[PDB]
Amino acid sequence: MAFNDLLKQVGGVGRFQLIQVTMVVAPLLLMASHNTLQNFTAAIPPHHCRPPANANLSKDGGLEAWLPLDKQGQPESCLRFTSTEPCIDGWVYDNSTFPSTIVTEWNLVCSHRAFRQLAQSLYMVGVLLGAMVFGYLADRLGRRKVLILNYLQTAVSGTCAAYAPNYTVYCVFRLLSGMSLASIAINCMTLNVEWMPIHTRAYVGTLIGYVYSLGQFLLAGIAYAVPHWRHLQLVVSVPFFIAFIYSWFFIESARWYSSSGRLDLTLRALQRVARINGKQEEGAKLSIEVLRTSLQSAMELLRCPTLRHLFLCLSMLWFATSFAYYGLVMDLQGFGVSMYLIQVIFGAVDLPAKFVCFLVINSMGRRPAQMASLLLAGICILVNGIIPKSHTIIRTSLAVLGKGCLASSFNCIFLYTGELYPTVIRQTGLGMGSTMARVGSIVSPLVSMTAEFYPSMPLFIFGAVPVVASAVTALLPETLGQPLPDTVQDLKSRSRG
Ligand SMILES: O=C(O)CCC(=O)C(=O)O
Ligand SMILES: [Cl-]
Repeated sequence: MAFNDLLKQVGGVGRFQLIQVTMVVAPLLLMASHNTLQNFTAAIPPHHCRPPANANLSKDGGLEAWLPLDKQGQPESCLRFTSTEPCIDGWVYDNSTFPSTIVTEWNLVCSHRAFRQLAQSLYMVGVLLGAMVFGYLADRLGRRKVLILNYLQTAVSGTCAAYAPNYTVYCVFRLLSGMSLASIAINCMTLNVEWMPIHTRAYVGTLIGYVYSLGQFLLAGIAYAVPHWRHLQLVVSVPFFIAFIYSWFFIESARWYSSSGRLDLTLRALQRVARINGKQEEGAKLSIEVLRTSLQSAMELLRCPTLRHLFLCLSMLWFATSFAYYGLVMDLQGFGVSMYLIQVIFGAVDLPAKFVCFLVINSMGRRPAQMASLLLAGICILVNGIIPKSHTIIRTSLAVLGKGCLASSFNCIFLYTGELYPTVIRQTGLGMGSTMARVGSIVSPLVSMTAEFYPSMPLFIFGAVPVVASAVTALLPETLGQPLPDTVQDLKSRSRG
């Protein structure tokens, strides 16, 4: 005698439900493309100091006299000769491969080498803030108006970032884009789960994952189609405009209406669902009286000792997983092969890794799967960072294996943290873990910023942190017995056993 009873009465596989899920999961390809866009919209082409116009190249016999060479047989990327001196007349970029990126229009090079990483860090700060505050805003307003606001904000911010007079405007609009995009990312699954019955909830989760993979495909497709960054960003952001346009056709989740103390809206929504589903005859029996008889915290997380330890461990796990995943995904320039091919192979490797990880976690365990994922990924990143730049195919195979390992790690940590926490604070634990993953994704570009000290130290850290987290995760209890802890006391009793 719960909400699921009425949900099954009205259907569960009906036309409205399938249409709504296949409609709401649709912008997740644009989610993936927007998250990974910095690879194609901020690629660094080879460049050198432009010789001053005072000297003539006709009498100089070439451009070698006005440009010092580096050890790799290329003109120096930050110096120019006096007859040395830093760039004073700008930079010269080629157009053989990348017609234009941000580092060629606003010359984010030399002294301003860290500005692209700072912009990505600001986008991740926007992601964190648009999760933190928009979760409360959605809980206080709803799950449809918030979604349409997310659509509008992400589309407007994408277009405005595409047409940016300078770099500060770009960073601010990336902040706003992260806000809206994180909010839609965390509200899509919530609304879809809250409308689906029990089994189609897991079906919807798998659908969301597969759509993410298809989006990783679509990013490479668009990048091959559109090379210009000012046009690539516009092409990625345009379908979000029609998304906001047609997002008014969604139906709000009835569970949120019930939780708000009102049931007439719930009855109206269910009757509308039956009308779309065609089961008006069965939905007519629904009424306020029937619904009335059928519809019947972070402080303590850091207060309780065992809860505090468990939160610390889960925080480290989420932090390292997001760290490694974003750091490895957002670097497809120094891997030899072209960006589009490596990106499409990255998208292809996602699904088999997820299938293998699901088989492993349902076969032998979850914590050993997290071991064989995180430690393997860390070792892969270390050996990638130590392998000389000359090797290309080995580096690319290592990178795709690492991306598959990170996807498997993400799935395993989600499915493990879902059944770890007691039911009292499980949702808050999931939210805290997601926040820790987002702050790890915040810090990862900041770590990559430190490539000035050493060209390979960002990869070294990106590998090392997962290794430490894998060592840390060995102290977590195994949850193959499916005890499903209820409260803190139940957690304590099963901990000893
Ligand atoms: O592929 C990703 O971006 C995340 C992993 C995934 O498929 C999911 O979280 O559903
Ligand atoms: Cl998120």
